[PDB]
Amino acid sequence: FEKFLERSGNSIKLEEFSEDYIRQYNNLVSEKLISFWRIAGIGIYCNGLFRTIIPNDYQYIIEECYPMYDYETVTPFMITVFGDIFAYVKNHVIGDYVVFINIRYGTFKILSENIDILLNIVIFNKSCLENWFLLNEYNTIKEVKAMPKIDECYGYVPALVAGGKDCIDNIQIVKIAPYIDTVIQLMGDLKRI
Amino acid sequence: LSVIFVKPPFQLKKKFQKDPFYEIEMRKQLQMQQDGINNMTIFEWLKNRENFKKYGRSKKIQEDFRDRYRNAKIDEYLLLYEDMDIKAIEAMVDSELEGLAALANPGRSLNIENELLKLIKIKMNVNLVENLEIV
Repeated sequence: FEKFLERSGNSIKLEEFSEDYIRQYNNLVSEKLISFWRIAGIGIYCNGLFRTIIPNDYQYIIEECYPMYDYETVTPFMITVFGDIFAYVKNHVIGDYVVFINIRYGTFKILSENIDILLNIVIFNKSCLENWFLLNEYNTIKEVKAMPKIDECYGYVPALVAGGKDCIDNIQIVKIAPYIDTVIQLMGDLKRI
Repeated sequence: LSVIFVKPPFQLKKKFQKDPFYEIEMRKQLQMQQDGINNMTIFEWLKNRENFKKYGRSKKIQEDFRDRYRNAKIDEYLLLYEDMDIKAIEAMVDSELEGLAALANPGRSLNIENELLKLIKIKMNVNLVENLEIV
């Protein structure tokens, strides 16, 4: 993950991961994701745009909006400044994948299981940031708004699902967990992108 | 207008009750969301809602199976052209005539919306904060 470390502006690694903690995910996620945990830890990367989070702290809320077959497990590992969620899905029938859950628009997108390309290439590619993650307004929002801390995000008030307009005027720094919980209770099921 | 109560009420789910501070923050969120809605005209709330329904849309295993195959093909381009436009990559992947091409290509807010539509310059008037269900 030399590329990830070189291309992330103003990285802050807030903490390393306990090894005993991440090794209970041995059979749930890829070796690649585990290596990324050891490198990235808990932190804020790419000039504040992405955060690596404690998976079990996001486990319940992803199972709340991401429907799964009984042979699937989902492990959250990264979020956007908006509270969008990246998670690794273990799937024993068709093989693994990553799901990008856009909390603003109520969609999920099936991404490749390959964490190496996602994190060294995809999140630095401007058109993926725009077309996959709808993150293109970030540099514009971040000149007018402070940086959310790792337990905060740019929330829309009101939420876009709740009829809010998508503009910088409706953005507030809110605590991420009750926000995401409220947005999900406002929306039906996630829609496939 | 007439006061539209969110149906069903929001929940304070049991998993989040072990933390005594969560409910407080939830209530704060629900209140700030409610004021944000009530600050809108009915027209613009309906405008945004129908705009929102435009994003996103069978058997999920079959769709994910196809998407996995497609994503492996997309990955081959990303490895070679790190800064290439992903729409171009996707179009080239989706244009191949073999491989991928063998695989056939296959609500709390909505309730407020439906109650409002049968109610029909004028401001939205909803209540989100009452009747938080505990457990």
